[PDB]
Amino acid sequence: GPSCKHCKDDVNRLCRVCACHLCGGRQDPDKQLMCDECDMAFHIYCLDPPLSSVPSEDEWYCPECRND
Amino acid sequence: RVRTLLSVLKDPIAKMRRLVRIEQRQK
Ligand SMILES: [Zn+2]
Ligand SMILES: [Zn+2]
Ligand SMILES: [Zn+2]
Ligand SMILES: [Zn+2]
Ligand SMILES: [Zn+2]
Repeated sequence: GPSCKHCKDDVNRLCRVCACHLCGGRQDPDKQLMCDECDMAFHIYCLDPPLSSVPSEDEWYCPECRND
Repeated sequence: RVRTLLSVLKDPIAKMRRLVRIEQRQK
């Protein structure tokens, strides 16, 4: 099956494609937002400015896809 | 109510969809 060329989906490794796009961590996956355009993950506390909670919204788009 | 990484990881179909997309991109 598929396996990431960067991290081999090894949970002991960082990956800014498979896990948080800003810190590459797998921690707190319930606080990592998925961008509905690029499907990258982002810790609420890695964003700048940071979010205090997961938005109550239908969809969310990351600063890169928003181009701001 | 946005999707989290945990929501993806817990769903085998969502997880496989994400793996397939990453593999394709890395090609
Ligand atoms: Zn990876
Ligand atoms: Zn992966
Ligand atoms: Zn992070
Ligand atoms: Zn994005
Ligand atoms: Zn980026």
